[PDB]
Formats: sequence, structure tokens, C-alpha cells
Amino acid sequence: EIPGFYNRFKTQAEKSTNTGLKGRLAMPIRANWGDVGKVVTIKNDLRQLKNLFGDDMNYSAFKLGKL
Amino acid sequence: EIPGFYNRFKTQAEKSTNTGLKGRLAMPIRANWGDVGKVVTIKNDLRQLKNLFGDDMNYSAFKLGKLALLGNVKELLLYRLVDGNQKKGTLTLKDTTENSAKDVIKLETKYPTARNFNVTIKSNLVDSDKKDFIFFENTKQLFSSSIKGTIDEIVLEINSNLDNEYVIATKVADSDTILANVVNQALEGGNDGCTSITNESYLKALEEFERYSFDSFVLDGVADEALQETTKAWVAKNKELGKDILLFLGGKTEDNIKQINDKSKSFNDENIVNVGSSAYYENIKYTPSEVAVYIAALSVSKGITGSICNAKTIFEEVEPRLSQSEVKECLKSGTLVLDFDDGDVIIVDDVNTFKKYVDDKNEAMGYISNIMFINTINKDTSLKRKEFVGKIFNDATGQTTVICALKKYFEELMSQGIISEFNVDIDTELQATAKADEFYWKWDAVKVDVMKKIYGTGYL
Amino acid sequence: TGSICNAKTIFEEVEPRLSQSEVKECLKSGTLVLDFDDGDVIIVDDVNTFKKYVDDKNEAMGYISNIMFINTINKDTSLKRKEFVGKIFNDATGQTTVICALKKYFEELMSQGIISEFNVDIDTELQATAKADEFYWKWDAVKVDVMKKIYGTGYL
Repeated sequence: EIPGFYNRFKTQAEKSTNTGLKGRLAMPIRANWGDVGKVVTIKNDLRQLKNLFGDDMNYSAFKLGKL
Repeated sequence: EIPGFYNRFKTQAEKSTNTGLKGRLAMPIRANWGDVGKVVTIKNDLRQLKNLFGDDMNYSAFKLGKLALLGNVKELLLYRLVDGNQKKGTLTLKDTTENSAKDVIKLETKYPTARNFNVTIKSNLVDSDKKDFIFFENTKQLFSSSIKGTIDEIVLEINSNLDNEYVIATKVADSDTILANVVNQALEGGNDGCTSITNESYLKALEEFERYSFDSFVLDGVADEALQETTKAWVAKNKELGKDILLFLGGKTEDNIKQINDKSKSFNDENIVNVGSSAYYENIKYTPSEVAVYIAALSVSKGITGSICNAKTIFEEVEPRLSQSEVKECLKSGTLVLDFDDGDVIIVDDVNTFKKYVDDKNEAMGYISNIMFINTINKDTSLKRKEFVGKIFNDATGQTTVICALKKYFEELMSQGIISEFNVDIDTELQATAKADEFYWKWDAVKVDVMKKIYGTGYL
Repeated sequence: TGSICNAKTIFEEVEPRLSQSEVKECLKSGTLVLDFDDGDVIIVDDVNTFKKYVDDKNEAMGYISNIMFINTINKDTSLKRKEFVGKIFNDATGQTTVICALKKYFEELMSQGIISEFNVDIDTELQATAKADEFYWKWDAVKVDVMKKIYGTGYL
């Protein structure tokens, strides 16, 4: 680069981390909503499940995902 | 010098000083009066603003300047916006000795304008050849003078006294003849400054503003959308170029709180602050951008060692007015909105438009004070560039000197209490990969917080 | 013991004025152009016209300070010519004396910190092929660099 003193700040995840989670699980699911024909990874926030596959407890998807 | 005991007294500013001001602000302005095409710095005395840009509240210049000055900015930097047709007022004078009268003096306003600056010339009652030159604005007299009937001395006197600073006199011909009498003749031919002002004028003003350094920008108290995206891109460019400029914005008065929140969602760069609430100060309303001028001014005046989350405002009323649900909606949207928590108008919080997002750019980045802190650190560091770049040899000694200087700076910050904890060290991870002509370094810190929320529990 | 890549200039204005793209274009072209990085006029970099080419004449040769260093070494060495040429017998003693003098000079340079590492020795490859009335010698060095670029990363 050109000479100079160019800062690039990286307070991304300074101390916003916790180690209370582990493992990964497979899930065939019936769902009223969400993507079809693909294996999608869901982070442990249930909001992600609610967004990507709906919030209907009548279906295996949301109920088993919450469990 | 020659031998002797020569005193030179320096009771200039012995104890005539106070420390109640800080910060600097940028201002594109429309004005009826004042300099054009230059970025002029204004000290916080409003008399300076009144002198250099007039006292007309119909124009963005004086009104937004007064708001910024009440924001307690140390130095307010202005720029007069105009269309190319914008022009100075002018008047011409003629002799009377000759039957074929010839123009001999022309009067032109010192600054471009369209106001009714008027002039009167009459026969002097004491001396025969003298003419009494008097100047007005809508018959409100500015200055009076009397000079004999020679054109050179007349124009020299008219240009000499700064009481006649509103107008410049120039000689049209080298006559020694008696001038013609005029009575309250306006300096016509001028054009105002609100004439056909468009986005291109603001773009040119911003390009002029690229020269300087600022703590904040507010964009003339105008909420035009295309100007807002243009200024957003401009500030992003300035940030990438190492100029850390903060931007405040205010939505249109017609926008509902939902629309304001949508706009505050659209903006997500940390250097963008969207203002929703309108207000009254002297029983006169202010659009969200006009009060965005004031909130930016107050923020920069606060500087470090402060915030705005409950700073009292000068405004006597605020609207639209929000329940706690609406306030929470606006804060979640990143909108900043004033509030009437008490009999005065009070700023609700320190939020910016970015606050809609959370984790990578941390939640403190959602607050304006943290951004001001980071910009200040970047600015002081980019001041250190010239001290250290190209002047020390990259050896262990040079690296140690740089680290020691940065440590001294951060310890100065610690002494002020702004930082609760810090460490600064060489970035040995990147220093291993660093080329021989460069240096990498790392630092952690913990800015000292402020009470926004407080809770009490009682036992009896 | 210095450079020009950010030396402040006496000039109150500079033109034509360049964005980072234009600056990078000029540096890649080997052009040297002043800049207005702050309220003063500042020299952008240490580049020379050669810098367009890269590897054989190394990238440091693209910088003027390295050329000044090399010219200074050549000048001091060509000053030593008159001390050593035609005045010492090419035996092991004369070669050792020449090498010791050059080592003393380079150690003086090391004391100033200009060089981070060096070695100077007889060029035994060419000395084997050398005619009896001549001498060959070799030296490696590492000039001490200067910060042109600096990068910082922050944690809060």
C-alpha cells in the first residue's frame, strides 16, 4: 500500500463469547415453511429456527427444533 | 539589540479565559449575506455570525448557526451555498457639473446578496462642495460621511471606514466634479442565495469541505434523500481515506415515526445519526434536521468525558411525542428522538442509526460517544503518523519508542479516567508477517461507562 | 540515516492533487509526487523512476535511500582504492589488512545502526581465477528499514 498509518479496528467479538454449547445434530423434518431439498445448519438461537422454518407447533420441524 | 533594559508587556489574556467550549462542526448554508465559495471558521460568538452572514432567520445560515453556537461548539465552520447566477447588489453615481453627466463612482455590496442596501447623497449644509454620503438598509442607517467634491477622496473615504463595510466604492472616472444627489437608492442587480439551489451546490460544498477536518457534519438542516445518500457515500470515502467524519441527519417533518424508523434502519453505518423529533426554541418550529444541527453541535461540544443521553436541550417544546413503547421502537430502530421527560426538552439516549445491529460492531458502537472516542483515537494516532512514519528505523529501538509514546498517550487517557483498563503491545502475529519497512501493533481498552439506567429497591 | 517518504516540505500548496488511486498509479510508474496528507505539503514516498521493475534490481533499489546508501558505499570504497591499490603486496597479509579495514568500516556502519546484519569476506570463487596482481572480495549486508506503512487493530 501507500505509506501511512492505516488503522483497521476489529472489536468484533472482543468478549461477547461463551462456551456453553457443543455438538451437531441431524434432523429430517416436516415443515409448513422454509427451504426445501437442502440440508441447512441452524445456530442455537431459536429465532433462527422460527425465521427459517416458521413457528407452527403442529409440525415436527418447529417442535423438534425447539427440543 | 543595543544594550539596555527593554520591557515588552504581555497582559494579553492574563485570566480572560474559560474552558466551556470544544469541538468543530461543518455547515453548508444558504445565506442572504456573507462570503461565497469559501469555508470560513466562526468563533462561538454569535456576533461574528451576525456580522459575517447577516441576521436573517428566513435562511438556513443564521438559524442553523445560532443553533450550533448554542450547541457550544468551539469553532463553527460555514460555507455559503449559491447558484451560479447569485450576484452582488450594485449602484452607480454620476456628476452634475457637466451637462453630459458622466458616471464617476460605483457602489457594490461587499458580499453577494439581494437585500435592499440603500444609499443617500445630499448637499453638505456647511461646506459648499461637500456631499453628505449616507448608507442604509431599508432606510435603517448604517453610516454617514461628508467629503469634498473630488472623486478620489470620496471613494477613498467611503472605502476607508469599516462602518461602511457593507459596501465597496470604486472609481469609474477621474473627475473633480460635483456628484449627483441620491436618496435611499438601493444597490440593485444582486441575487439572494436561495435561488435555484440544488444537489450540485451541496456536492460542490462537500468537495470544498474535503480540505478540512471536522468532528461532525449535519448537511444544512435539509432532509433531501439524494443528498443524504450522497453524503453517506462521501463520509464513507472520507473514513476510508483516514478522515473520521461523523454525520448527523434528520428526517422530513412529513415522515411518520414508522417512516423515520425505516430510514434509521436504512442507515446502518456507525457514523450516521438520524433525528426524528421536531422542536421549538423561540416559539418557532425546527424540522428534525434543523434540530439535528443542534444535537450534532452539542455532541461535538461534549467531546470525550461526556455523552448526550440526558443532556438538557434549549428547546421549549418537542413533537411528535412518544410513549415508552414508541421510544423503545425508535431506539431499536437506531433513531435518536428528543423527549419531554421533565418540564424541559431532554435528549432521550446516545443511540445512532447503526444500533439496529448488535454484535460484531459492538453495542457500544451503537452509542455516539463510543464513536467519538474511536474517531478521536484514530485522529490522534493519524497525528502520530507524521512523528513516526519515515523518521525512525524499524529496529527494536524505534518500535519501543513508538510503543512508549502510545503508552504515554493511553496513560494520559487513563489519568483523565476515560479508560478503566488498557494494554497496548506490538502485534507480533502480524509483525512476523510484516514487511521490513512497516510496523504492526495492537491495543485493548475499556472505555468508562455512564449511568443510562438506574434501579432502586426500598425497605421500610 | 534518513529518508524522504514523509519529510515535511516548505511548500504552502501542491498541485495537481491525487486520490489514493492516482498516488498508487504514480508510485507504480516510479513517479515521485508531493502530497497534502495534512495542512502542509508532504512528500509521499521514497520512490524513483526505476521502481517500475522489481526483482533483479531489488524493490529496495526502487527507493532513493537505498541508492544513496549504495552510492556512499561505492564512494568510500573508491576512496579506499588509493589507500590499498599499488601499496600492498597481494599476499595473505595484504588481503587480511584490506578485509580488516573494510570490516572496521562496516562495523562503524553497524555502530550507527544503519545496517542490521553484514558479512564481508574474500571472494574465493573469483580469487581462485584472479590474476596475481588483483584482488576480489564479497560482502553481504542488510540496511535497516523505516516505517512507511503502519497498521493498528483495536479491541474494546
